[PDB]
Amino acid sequence: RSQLLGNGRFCDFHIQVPQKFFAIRNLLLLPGTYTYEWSFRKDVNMILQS
Amino acid sequence: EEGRIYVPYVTARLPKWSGSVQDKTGSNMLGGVVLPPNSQAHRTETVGTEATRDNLHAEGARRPEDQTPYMILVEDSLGGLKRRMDLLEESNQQLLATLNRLRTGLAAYVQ
Amino acid sequence: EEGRIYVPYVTARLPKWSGSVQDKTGSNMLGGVVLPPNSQAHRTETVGTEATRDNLHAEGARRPEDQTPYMILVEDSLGGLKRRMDLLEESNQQLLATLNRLRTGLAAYVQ
Amino acid sequence: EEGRIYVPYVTARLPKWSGSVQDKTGSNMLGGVVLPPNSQAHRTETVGTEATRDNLHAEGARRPEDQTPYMILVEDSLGGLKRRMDLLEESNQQLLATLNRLRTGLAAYVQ
Amino acid sequence: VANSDNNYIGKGNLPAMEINLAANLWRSFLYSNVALYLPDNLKFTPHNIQL
Amino acid sequence: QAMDSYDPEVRVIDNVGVEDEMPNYCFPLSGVQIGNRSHEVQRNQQQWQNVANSDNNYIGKGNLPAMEINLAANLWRSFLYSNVALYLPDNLKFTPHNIQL
Amino acid sequence: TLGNDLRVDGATVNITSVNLYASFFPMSHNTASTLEAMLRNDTNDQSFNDYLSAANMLYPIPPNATQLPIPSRNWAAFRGWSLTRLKQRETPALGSPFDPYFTYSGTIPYLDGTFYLSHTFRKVAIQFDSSVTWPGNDRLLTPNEFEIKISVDGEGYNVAQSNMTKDWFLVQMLANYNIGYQGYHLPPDYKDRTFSFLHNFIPMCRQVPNPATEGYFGLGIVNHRTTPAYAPREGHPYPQLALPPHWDPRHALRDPERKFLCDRTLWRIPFSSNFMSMGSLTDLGQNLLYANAAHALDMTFEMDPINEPTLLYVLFEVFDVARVHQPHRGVIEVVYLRTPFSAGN
Amino acid sequence: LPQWSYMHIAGQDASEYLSPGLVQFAQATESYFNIGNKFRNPTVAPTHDVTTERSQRLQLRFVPVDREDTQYSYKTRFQLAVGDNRVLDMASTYFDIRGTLDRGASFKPYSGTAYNSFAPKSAPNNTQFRQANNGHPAQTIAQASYVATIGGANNDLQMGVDERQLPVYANTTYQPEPQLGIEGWTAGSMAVIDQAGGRVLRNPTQTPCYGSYAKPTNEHGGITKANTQVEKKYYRTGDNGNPETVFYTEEADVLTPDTHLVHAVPAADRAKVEGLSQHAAPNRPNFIGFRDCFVGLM
Amino acid sequence: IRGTLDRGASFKPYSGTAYNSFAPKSAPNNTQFRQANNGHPAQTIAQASY
Amino acid sequence: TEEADVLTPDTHLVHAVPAADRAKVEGLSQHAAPNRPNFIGFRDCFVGLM
Amino acid sequence: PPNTNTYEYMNGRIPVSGLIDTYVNIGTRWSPDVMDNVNPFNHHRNSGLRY
Repeated sequence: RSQLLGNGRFCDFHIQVPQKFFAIRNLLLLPGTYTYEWSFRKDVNMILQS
Repeated sequence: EEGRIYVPYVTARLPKWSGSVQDKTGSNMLGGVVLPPNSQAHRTETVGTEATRDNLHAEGARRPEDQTPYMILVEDSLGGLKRRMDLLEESNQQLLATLNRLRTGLAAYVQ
Repeated sequence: EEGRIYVPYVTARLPKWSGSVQDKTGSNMLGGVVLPPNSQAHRTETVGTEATRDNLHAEGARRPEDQTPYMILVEDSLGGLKRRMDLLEESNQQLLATLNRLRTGLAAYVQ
Repeated sequence: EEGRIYVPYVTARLPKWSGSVQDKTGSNMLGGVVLPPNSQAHRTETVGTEATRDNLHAEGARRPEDQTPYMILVEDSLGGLKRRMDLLEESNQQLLATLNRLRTGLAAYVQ
Repeated sequence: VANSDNNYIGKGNLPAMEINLAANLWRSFLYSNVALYLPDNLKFTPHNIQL
Repeated sequence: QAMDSYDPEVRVIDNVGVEDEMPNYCFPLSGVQIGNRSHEVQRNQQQWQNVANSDNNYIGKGNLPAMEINLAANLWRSFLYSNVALYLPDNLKFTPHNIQL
Repeated sequence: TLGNDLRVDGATVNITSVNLYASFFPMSHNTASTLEAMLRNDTNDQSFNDYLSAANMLYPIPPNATQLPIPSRNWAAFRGWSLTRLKQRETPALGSPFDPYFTYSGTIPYLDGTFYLSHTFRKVAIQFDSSVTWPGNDRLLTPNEFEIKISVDGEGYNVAQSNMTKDWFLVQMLANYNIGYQGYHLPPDYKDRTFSFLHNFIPMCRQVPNPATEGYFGLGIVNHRTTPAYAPREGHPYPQLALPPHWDPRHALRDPERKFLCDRTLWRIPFSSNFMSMGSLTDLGQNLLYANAAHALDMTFEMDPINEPTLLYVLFEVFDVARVHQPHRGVIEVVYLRTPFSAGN
Repeated sequence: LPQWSYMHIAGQDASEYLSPGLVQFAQATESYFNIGNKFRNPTVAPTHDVTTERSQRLQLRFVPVDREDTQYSYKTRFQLAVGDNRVLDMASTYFDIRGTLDRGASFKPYSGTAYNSFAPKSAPNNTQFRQANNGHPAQTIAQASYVATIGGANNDLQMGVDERQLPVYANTTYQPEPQLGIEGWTAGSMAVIDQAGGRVLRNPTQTPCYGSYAKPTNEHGGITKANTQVEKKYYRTGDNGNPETVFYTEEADVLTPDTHLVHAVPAADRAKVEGLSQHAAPNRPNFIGFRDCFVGLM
Repeated sequence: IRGTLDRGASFKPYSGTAYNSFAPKSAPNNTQFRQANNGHPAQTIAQASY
Repeated sequence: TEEADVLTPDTHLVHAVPAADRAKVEGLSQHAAPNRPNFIGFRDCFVGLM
Repeated sequence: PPNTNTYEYMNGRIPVSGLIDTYVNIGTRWSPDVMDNVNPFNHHRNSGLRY
């Protein structure tokens, strides 16, 4: 996981994050128009691991 | 050399993408320099290439107004051959200058 | 150089008009001289080109007997590269000759 | 050089037979040198070319380990021009060394 | 013997030094993989250093 | 439920090699092998004089002193001995001198 | 292990005897004759298909180039493409009894299945009749051509954490495992074999010290020291300057970099509308069995340049089926049919 | 086409174009004499009512309609329109996040060190050490590796010969290269080397050789503080003779970005003596990276 | 297929050496070396062991 | 002191002193390196034999 | 020998220093840039070829 985004103090990350909610991750969405607002955590301890 | 008919083949249509000319330096949106598509620098993906005026690649010039438009990257190519030609002509000029100064020194020693 | 397959493309049929070969001096009906179909003397159309033995252009020898069959055009081409090779070799020979003359002069001065 | 767009033509299929590369030195069945198909040693047949280690042609090296993989033929080619460039550069280096020796000798003679 | 004084003969076996590679590598692995990860109260801070 | 099982590299020894292409070069704790001392010297007018009270230098000319190991070969021979020679049949082994069994 | 010419190295092989060992199942002659009579029937011929059913088309690449191949006729029952780069030094001329100009031992990529150069492809353009691009329905994220790699990535068109683009990743996932539309899950073990995509897809990421930094110095290969006193070594213990630090408060700025590496992969571009493999005959291919028209194909490959003279190995895939007919007692009539690329004269 | 049916490309399944007797025989003798692999099945894909063929996309990118970036959370709002006939499953629709992240001084992606991994841990890096009294000139420990005749102006090193048969003297910035010199064990042990050269740290921080990193200050590999001169010192092991060793003492900002100190001497007497015995240690690799399956990111 | 093949002098089934692996790479093998004058008797780098 | 036709069948010379000044002093500093392994064998699944 | 395809030539050549060592690309798995277009299967530790 650490080598995927490289070494070095600074880095640029291009990641894909999935949907993990049970009622959504497998939902077959029918035609329409839906708002899909989500909030992403910015807490450094929770995002990163050492 | 003698029986040369330039474009004797059938030309293929020009590709519609960017990066066709073999040795041609370009620029990004903020100035900068991008190496020719045949350089040993597009084998990877430097993410910060865009949105910067400076050259993040080791190869090529550092400042955009100092990089020549056509830069030689293959020694086997005609550009490399012409570069060797210029270097050897400069070498002949240097040897001629050295011989001339040596001749003046010999003349001064004689007189 | 390495792994070169000569004529690796599909060749187009030879054109049936007069001027197809590159950098090849021709002649007119009266035994004159006409420039190859690459010189800047064919952008226009001189009137009396096909009516006199002497050439009315500027580039090219004044007489058909004094003109080489294949003229060297476009200095960036292989012919220009070979001509530059010959010039450099002649300059090197001249430098060697003058160095030898200086060496013989020094040897004479030793005695 | 400018706008090279290397390989602008359409590439024909690679021939399935042997002898497509212009200047590779090949190898014999028992181990040897076989002249490249571009060479003039293939205009006829030699009976003992196969089942024989040592070369049977004027061109090439007598031992298979003394032959460069890419023999240079036809001086008009890029390989021949590069070889003549290397020879001229070596001659220039020899002239520089001779001039250096003459300068050292002159300095010793003076003082 | 005349003008022969540059011999470099040293009697006896070659002087060497034993290493014990196997135990050395095992101790290196064991230390660097357990002792460093021992909890803080077991570890101690060296003298003349600040943390 | 732990079957007896030989190691497929000791039952069938495969001398693939040792690839000991580079040296090992154990080096002394001190960088320069502290030995005889030397005196700092400066050029006064035309000849060399010792610099005042500077005689604790530890300069030793030349390359570092070191001893080769051949780590790969040592490890391979240790493996091969300890895993095959000690298990060789008893008729091919000998008791050491001055040892009673 | 080294690609040295074994002919000039004094290597020879001498064959003394050659035999073949047939194995016969002992079966009672009554049922053996029954099976023989049943298999001699005209309706019980045995049909076999080549696994790599394709018409291999080797195309030479001069060094530092991009290439333009073109076929010019019918494509009934087409199945798909598969493209891979090989070095010409390592590809023999197996269309001749003997190849003097091979002079290379070691792995032969063309006829061994060892494709280490599949990562040097930038983008592939496919066009029919010089007017229509094949997957032209705004199907891909870049409609005009497939884009295997992007070297700038101005937009967010990059997949996983590597150099390869999202559209090409989806194309490969559908071509090999049928996974793209219903999410991206790791395929089961039995479907992930050696000649597959994710078994060889290795993303890598290195970060360089940003040579544009003020005070940065680009050192040569001769002035680049570490462990100067420790080749039989020599020197003196001195501070070093190799590998400028990337972490720690002293970092000299940063510049990351990403690239991927596939070592035994054939880039598959299936001839299907949705890029899946719902059968041997694709959705297309049998959409052209009407023989309405024959379309010329113009393909374009932009690829990373390497100095060695190399070759492209496109495998126009097809149906290579042979049906053996044994009418009576020791005579075999075998009929072949390669439908998209026939050989009947 | 009849040709495909004849070749079984698209004709019919084997169990229903073979003879019934042969099918029964193959089914019976399946354990011992397998016959199934000798016959082909068409496996034809559907040709209609499977794909739209009406010029629609496969990948769609939905830029956020609105966004807010609080110093604790980052909320993005997307509106996604599911066509008019097409249907997707939300097993797709991964969130593509681009940005820059710093991993801090605590980052350490490797065990051991990276600058003098081959050096002894307690060895000195050619450090010039002060005497006990601190009034006497500091003595040196450096070892002269490069050998050359010493002569000419200010007694530089004989690096080589230029185009003329004349001496070339070392450029003070980098020329006394710590990597060039005696190659081969005979020189210095059997044969006697008369003169040798080296490079010394002057006014240093007394760091062990293990880390001993210094950023370059010229495009030749040399290290020296800006606006700081380099001066040479001469040494000999005898008395009243031509000096044997020449050292180019330079002062550089030698840092240890990689390792830390174990058994560090107090700073009062660190630089003079017995601070040479400091031994550095690797820096406890950290390996800071993203969480498993990007857990905790939402 | 049965036969005999000589696979050439280029063959080397193993990495490293097989004869004197433990020996230091630059160490001489107890040989005699000549002097600069070459008229002097050749000295030895030998080592008496028995 | 005996004469033997010692040779290197496993190793090749890297950093070899000139042949003229080889038997004398500083010809002892030559350090050999093992040859690169070759591993000549039959092709996978006897590919190319047919 | 001038023949670059000979075992003697490709054996008696030593790599330059600085390209590969125990400091380059530290902390990441990243194949060397100048060793991407070279057969990974032409290696002495190719287990299939060894067997």
